[PDB]
Parts: sequence; C-alpha cells; structure tokens
Amino acid sequence: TGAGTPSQGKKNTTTHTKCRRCGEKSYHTKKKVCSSCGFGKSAKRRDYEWQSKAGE
Amino acid sequence: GRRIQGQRRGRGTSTFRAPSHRYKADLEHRKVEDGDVIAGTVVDIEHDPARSAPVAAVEFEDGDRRLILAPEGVGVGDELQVGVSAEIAPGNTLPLAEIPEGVPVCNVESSPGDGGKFARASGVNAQLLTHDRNVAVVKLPSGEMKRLDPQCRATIGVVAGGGRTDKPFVKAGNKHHKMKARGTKWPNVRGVAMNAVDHPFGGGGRQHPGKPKSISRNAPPGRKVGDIASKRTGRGG
Amino acid sequence: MQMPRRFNTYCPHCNEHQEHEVEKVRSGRQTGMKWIDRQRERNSGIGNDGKFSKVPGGDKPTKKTDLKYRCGECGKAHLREGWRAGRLEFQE
Amino acid sequence: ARSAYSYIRDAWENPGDGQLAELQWQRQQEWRNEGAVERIERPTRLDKARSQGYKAKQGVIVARVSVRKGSARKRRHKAGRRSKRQGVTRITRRKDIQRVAEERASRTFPNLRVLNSYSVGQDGRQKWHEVILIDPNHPAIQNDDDLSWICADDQADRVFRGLTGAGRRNRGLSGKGKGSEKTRPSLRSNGGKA
RNA sequence: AAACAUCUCAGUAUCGGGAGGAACAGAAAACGCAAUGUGAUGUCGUUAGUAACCGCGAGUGAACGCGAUACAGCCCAAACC
RNA sequence: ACUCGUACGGUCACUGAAUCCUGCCCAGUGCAGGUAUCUGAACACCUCGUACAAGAGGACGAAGGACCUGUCAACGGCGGG
RNA sequence: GCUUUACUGCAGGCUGUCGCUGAGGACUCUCACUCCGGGAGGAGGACACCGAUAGCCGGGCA
Ligand SMILES: [Cl-]
Ligand SMILES: [Cl-]
Ligand SMILES: [Cl-]
Ligand SMILES: [Cl-]
Ligand SMILES: [K+]
Ligand SMILES: [Mg+2]
Ligand SMILES: [Mg+2]
Ligand SMILES: [Mg+2]
Ligand SMILES: [Mg+2]
Ligand SMILES: [Mg+2]
Ligand SMILES: [Mg+2]
Ligand SMILES: [Mg+2]
Ligand SMILES: [Mg+2]
Ligand SMILES: [Mg+2]
Ligand SMILES: [Mg+2]
Ligand SMILES: [Mg+2]
Ligand SMILES: [Mg+2]
Ligand SMILES: [Mg+2]
Ligand SMILES: [Mg+2]
Ligand SMILES: [Mg+2]
Ligand SMILES: [Mg+2]
Ligand SMILES: [Mg+2]
Ligand code: NA
Ligand code: NA
Ligand code: NA
Ligand code: NA
Ligand code: NA
Ligand code: NA
Ligand code: NA
Ligand code: NA
Ligand SMILES: [Sr+2]
Ligand SMILES: [Sr+2]
Ligand SMILES: [Sr+2]
Ligand SMILES: [Sr+2]
Ligand SMILES: [Sr+2]
Ligand SMILES: [Sr+2]
Ligand SMILES: [Sr+2]
Ligand SMILES: [Sr+2]
Ligand SMILES: [Sr+2]
Ligand SMILES: [Sr+2]
Ligand SMILES: [Sr+2]
Ligand SMILES: [Sr+2]
Ligand SMILES: [Sr+2]
Ligand SMILES: [Sr+2]
Ligand SMILES: [Sr+2]
Ligand SMILES: [Sr+2]
Repeated sequence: TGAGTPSQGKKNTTTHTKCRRCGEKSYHTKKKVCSSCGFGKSAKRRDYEWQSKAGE
Repeated sequence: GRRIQGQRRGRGTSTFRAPSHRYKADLEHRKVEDGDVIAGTVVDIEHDPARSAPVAAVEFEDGDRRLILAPEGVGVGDELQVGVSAEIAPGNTLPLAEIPEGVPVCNVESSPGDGGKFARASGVNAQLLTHDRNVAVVKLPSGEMKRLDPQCRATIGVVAGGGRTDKPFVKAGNKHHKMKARGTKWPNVRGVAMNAVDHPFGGGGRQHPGKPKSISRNAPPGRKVGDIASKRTGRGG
Repeated sequence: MQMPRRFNTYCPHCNEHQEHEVEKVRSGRQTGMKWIDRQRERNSGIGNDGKFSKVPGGDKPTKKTDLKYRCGECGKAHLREGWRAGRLEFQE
Repeated sequence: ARSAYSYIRDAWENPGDGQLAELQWQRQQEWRNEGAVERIERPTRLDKARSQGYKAKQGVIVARVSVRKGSARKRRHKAGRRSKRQGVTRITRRKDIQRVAEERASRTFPNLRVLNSYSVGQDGRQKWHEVILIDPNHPAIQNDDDLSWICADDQADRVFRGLTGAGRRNRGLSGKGKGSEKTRPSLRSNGGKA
C-alpha cells in the first residue's frame, strides 16, 4: 500500500475547525487547542517574532 | 546515536506500562488495632491477573470484603485469622514474633505494617529460622538470610500456584498472552541484531558485540548494557 | 664532548682576561605569580581553554650547550651562544 | 539610649549564636512544613522591616517565601554547541535567590507591590526571605506621606522590572563611579554586558 | 579566524515576564585633568579605535575630562517624644 | 515507568525447537574481589615566605592505579619451527 | 550519519571534603533530618537525602 494516493482515501477525520476565539479554521477539535491563536492553550494571544523578518 | 530501548522504558509511555486498569487489588495485610479479634470467611477463589496465581476473596467479621494473598490449601468456607493471637494455621496472618521457628511463611513485611513485600510469587515461601526479642531471622526464596523486626507481619504457608514454572510455554503465542498482562515490551530484538546507531552492540558485517559485554557499574544509561557489573561469567571454574 | 671546568678567557665585566669556571645552568624554580599564571586562572573555565588546553611539545635529538661562565675574580657570570652537543662532561 | 530594635538587629548579626540560634532551630521545623509563600501578621525581624519602610498599618503585608538552594536548574543542550556552551553543572543564574523570592511573593499577591525584602536564614536545602508588600489601592496608604509614592502607575509590577532594592543591587547599580560603566542606566541600554 | 577548540558572529536571532507615553537612571561610602580642583542623572558631540583585552592571532574595546542639551532637589530608619 | 509487581520475580544481554554434545587458553582487553607496601586531589593541619595575602614545601591519604586473585555460554584466541 | 585506546570537552556513576549538623582513630546518645505506621508509636540518625567542591571512570552525548 503506497504512502501516496491510496493512503489519501483513508482521510475522513475532522481535526482543525473554526475557532471560537479567532475565527480561523485552526481549532483542533481533538486537542481543543487553536494552532493559530492559542485558544485553549493560553489566555494571551499566540504570537511570535519569527512571524516576520527580524528587522521588521 | 538514538536512545536505546532501556531508555525508552523510563518514560512510562503506554507501550511500557502494565495494564493496571485491569488489575484487581494489592493483597496487603489488614490493619488491626490490637487483640487479633479479626477473623473472616473465604468467600471465593479468584485469578490474579498481575501474578498468574490465585487470590482468595475474604469477608471479615467487621464487614470488610477484601482480596488476600492466598497460600496453597485455602478454600471456600475456610476461616482465616489476622492478629497477634491468631491461631498458628495455614492462611493466617500474625507478627513473626508469634510464629514458631521452622515455619514456612509468605507475604512477609519489610517494615512492620507495610502490608507485605517478600515472598509473594507463585509457590514460593520464606523460612522463619531464628527468633528473638530484637530480631527475627528469615531465609528468603533467593536463599538470603534476612534480618527483620519481629513485629513484621506474615502469612503461614507457601504461596498458591507452585510449579507454574515447570511447564514450558512451548509457543510464542503463549508467551505473548502472558506478556500482555505485564508491564513489559515483548518480543526481544537482540542488540547485536540492530544498527550501530541503536545499541552499543549494533553494526558490523557479521553480528557480534565488537566489545566486551561485562560493563562497569559506573556506566551511564545508554551504555550500561550486556552483563552489568558481572562478578564473573560463563559456567566454568 | 669534554669541557674544562676552568680556563682563561674574556670577562665582559672586568673587561680583561681572567680565569672562569663553567657551570651548567640549573633551572630556577617558578613562583606562580607571573602575569601568565594569573591569565591561565582567569581564562580557564568550562570547556576548552584555548592555549591553556595545549600540552608540552617535543624534543630535539640533541640540545645546545647551556652554560654559565663565572669570572674567578669578580664573581660575576656571563652567558654565551651554545652549540649542539650530545653530551657535555667537565674535566676536573 | 539604645532602641529596643537595636537588640533585634544585634541578635541577627550572628543567627548561629545565642537564643536566636535556638529559635531558628525551632522555627525552621515549622517553616519546612509550610508552603512556598506564607503571609505572616508580623515581621520576624522588626528592626529590619521598619528600616526598609515597613509600618504597622492597613495595606502593609508581610510574607515569608522559601526557595531551593544552589545553582541553576538547567537542562543540557539537545543540539550542537561548542565546548564553551555545553556547560550545565557550574552554571548559575544571573538573578540572586532573594530576587526570585520577591517575584514569587508578588505573583501570589497580584494586587500588591513589592516594597523590599530581607533574609531570615536557611538550612541545607533552601533559603527564606520575608517580603514587605503594599496595597496601592488602600486609602490608608494612598494618604501616607512615606508610602503613597508606591501608588503611581509606573510602580505597577515594579519587582518584575528590577526596580526593587535587591533588584538594583543585582543589576550592578550600587556604585556611582568606577565599575558601573555597563550597569547604569540599564543593563539593556548597555548591550547586556554588565 | 581563509582548518579549529579560547576568541568571533553576539548578549545578536529567538524565548519567558513586565511598565509607560515614553521607559530606565538619579542627589556620591562619586571623581582622582592629585587639586587652593569638579559636584545628582540621562543623552548628544568629543576624548578614541586612545587605556584595557586577545591561540598577544583574527578580532574586541571603555572611562575621567571637555563642549553641549536640560537642570532640582528631597523623603524615611534611629536618637528625643 | 517498572509496580494493584517482590527471586516460581523483572531487569540486562548472548544463543535460537527436539536429539548427541559443547575441548584447551585468564598473557592483552573488559568486569569483579582483595591488597602489607608504592602511588593517589581538595578542605583542615604544620614549616618557610608575606606586619596580611599571593606562593613554595611538608604531613595525612578516599575512590582509582601499581600489585594479587577470580572469570571465556566475557571481548576474543587455538600459530611458526 | 556512524566508529574508536583521534583531539577537546559535556552529562552520568563512584569517592574524599565543606554546609545542613546536635549531645556525651575507635564509641555512645537524641534533638535536627529520613523512613514505616491510620494513630500511638516504631526504625534509622547526625549518617543518609540535598547544596558546593575535589580526584577517578566516562563515544552515553557534543
Ligand atoms: Cl515470563
Ligand atoms: Cl649543557
Ligand atoms: Cl511588585
Ligand atoms: Cl574634575
Ligand atoms: K562557533
Ligand atoms: Mg498487594
Ligand atoms: Mg502489551
Ligand atoms: Mg531475540
Ligand atoms: Mg540490519
Ligand atoms: Mg552507539
Ligand atoms: Mg554471533
Ligand atoms: Mg515626617
Ligand atoms: Mg536609556
Ligand atoms: Mg573558520
Ligand atoms: Mg563573549
Ligand atoms: Mg591563525
Ligand atoms: Mg565585545
Ligand atoms: Mg574614570
Ligand atoms: Mg544467531
Ligand atoms: Mg537467526
Ligand atoms: Mg512516604
Ligand atoms: Mg561524535
Ligand atoms: Na578574565
Ligand atoms: Na503583585
Ligand atoms: Na560583566
Ligand atoms: Na574559512
Ligand atoms: Na571546516
Ligand atoms: Na582569545
Ligand atoms: Na586473558
Ligand atoms: Na550522512
Ligand atoms: Sr508490510
Ligand atoms: Sr491500491
Ligand atoms: Sr479514517
Ligand atoms: Sr490547556
Ligand atoms: Sr508572543
Ligand atoms: Sr504494596
Ligand atoms: Sr499501603
Ligand atoms: Sr556490532
Ligand atoms: Sr569451561
Ligand atoms: Sr574568568
Ligand atoms: Sr576548562
Ligand atoms: Sr623529536
Ligand atoms: Sr500587571
Ligand atoms: Sr545641575
Ligand atoms: Sr538445539
Ligand atoms: Sr583477565
């Protein structure tokens, strides 16, 4: 069984969903954590300096 | 390289955990104020998943239903006693001090009141040898002479299920089923059969530990494999 | 080779020829208080210590003469270039 | 004449001798059974507390905090490092324990502001400090000529920015001349070389 | 650094915590053009790639002072009540 | 974590059902034990040095090593004349 | 990436020492501290754990 096309047919699990806090489809319904804004993980909003060029 | 199997164990992930949610109970002796005024009736005999040996369900006078580490010879209906004044008979528990020298005992406590630590496995038994006002001497299953507080509680008789080890598993499948009831990763891939990156013995054209197996006690985890601090090896001499 | 313990030669101090005594230079003892000593303690820490992690070099097959020439009359010594010599024994 | 306070002061110059020694031996047994931050109604070292600004007044709080003794509790590198950056054992943190103590105390009382702190001993595995905290919202303090200054907005969370007496000392701000070239006005403005 | 380990890149990237409209510093247990002298603190120009550091290699690198900007000096603990 | 586990246990390894068997080697290397004597760091101690300190030396000496022993179903070895 | 008696280091283990730490080269005790006990109390005990440092080992890791 190839890792490619044939293995793609087994994918019918819902993980990432519309996030209550930020509105992005990043709320992982299994972990109950938003990979985009951090909801469910932290009160503070998920943010990182590497999201932009260092001097900008 | 990569951490060896022995190091993966320590993390306690599911693969290495025992099926505790399927275990019955921890056959620890009952706690009595004093007097020995405690007796119960063997209500049933059950299989203990964690030890592959039988356990006896007992109902005590004061209304407490608990499983007990049963010796060989205990059956339904029988009456058991637990306390200083307990009768000297198989299945009864009392402090070593009350036990007569030369009597086979099991589920011996290490420290008075801990519930029992020694000789709990199938068909084994400790042998109470010397008595005293300060120290009770017991010969444990390994043949070691152990010095215990005469206050350490114990059960008369040998543990039920003796001889379990006399029959060969015969097939992998049987080993399999037993291993599924323990905190153990099985089957076992030999270190010499792995890649160098995975074990000190891995690598090489033909399989062989390109090094002596007797490893020092001071060796760090990841390197402490093979024959740990062996005082000797082989069968010779 | 052989070397006379004493002989007449120029003393750069008296500024004239006088009898001298030859002696092999004995190593003086260190104190451990020179700047280099303090630098080693200051610059050595966790990990490699640069120059302070280096170990003693090798040896040349034969060493050069290393002697003191002491004037038999003013007591002062002077040094001279040395010359390679497998062994150096003094006569008398 | 000598103040009664001078006596508490003098006793604490040698916490290992006299009555004090016996007191500590007794007290520590109880402290060891207490939490990380215990509020206390009265300073163990009155003279010291009053000297640091303590007052028997509403809005003034004292809490004892214990912290594990020793160097940095650091994890060894899991990626490539040159020998110089592989150390783990002899590496120590840049903030002294008294400072870590002041911060834990201040976290416990989010609405209060650290005023100062002082040491109350240690055993072999931990150190204890008492921290004086003030309520910037209580009128008894808002009206105090000696403490109202701590009610200003720029004093909020002062401890976390090193504005404490222990904070300023640890930042190398004690000296006004030689040796403070890289500490004043801040470690950061000086490229973090102090 | 024409390899590389101290050094360098750099207290940089990135991470944790936190305040403000600005922060931080700040009224000498200072300076030490050594004086019959200066007089809280930032900052700017300079002092200067100087002193100092350094497989004394590659490289790293101040301060006092001076000219400026702006200027401001006070409150506790204790003694005695 | 193993572990509601306790030597009929469970950890670490080697070989790879049954059957008949499994020789010689402890010098090197590994492990382990012992060890009169030798060697063996720091602190404290002693002498010299410094009105102090740096420093030089001494005495004591843990593990470890030297040395001795055990061990090959321990790494491995079983040649030339 | 991998190896080792390559170079240099880093964890880790063993060991001495200092602090915790008390009373009367071998000893007793109890009061800190540790462990067992539901509790009373029992065991152990100035050791052990832990902090610091020193020597040895140290491709487990860089
Ligand atoms: Cl099994
Ligand atoms: Cl010569
Ligand atoms: Cl604060
Ligand atoms: Cl001036
Ligand atoms: K580098
Ligand atoms: Mg049990
Ligand atoms: Mg399983
Ligand atoms: Mg296998
Ligand atoms: Mg393979
Ligand atoms: Mg390997
Ligand atoms: Mg093989
Ligand atoms: Mg006033
Ligand atoms: Mg600034
Ligand atoms: Mg280069
Ligand atoms: Mg640097
Ligand atoms: Mg070069
Ligand atoms: Mg620099
Ligand atoms: Mg200056
Ligand atoms: Mg095979
Ligand atoms: Mg095979
Ligand atoms: Mg416990
Ligand atoms: Mg490597
Ligand atoms: Na230095
Ligand atoms: Na706070
Ligand atoms: Na610095
Ligand atoms: Na280059
Ligand atoms: Na290169
Ligand atoms: Na350098
Ligand atoms: Na051998
Ligand atoms: Na590769
Ligand atoms: Sr397959
Ligand atoms: Sr297919
Ligand atoms: Sr599916
Ligand atoms: Sr969460
Ligand atoms: Sr962020
Ligand atoms: Sr138990
Ligand atoms: Sr229990
Ligand atoms: Sr191999
Ligand atoms: Sr044999
Ligand atoms: Sr240094
Ligand atoms: Sr070093
Ligand atoms: Sr040579
Ligand atoms: Sr806040
Ligand atoms: Sr002014
Ligand atoms: Sr076979
Ligand atoms: Sr051997």
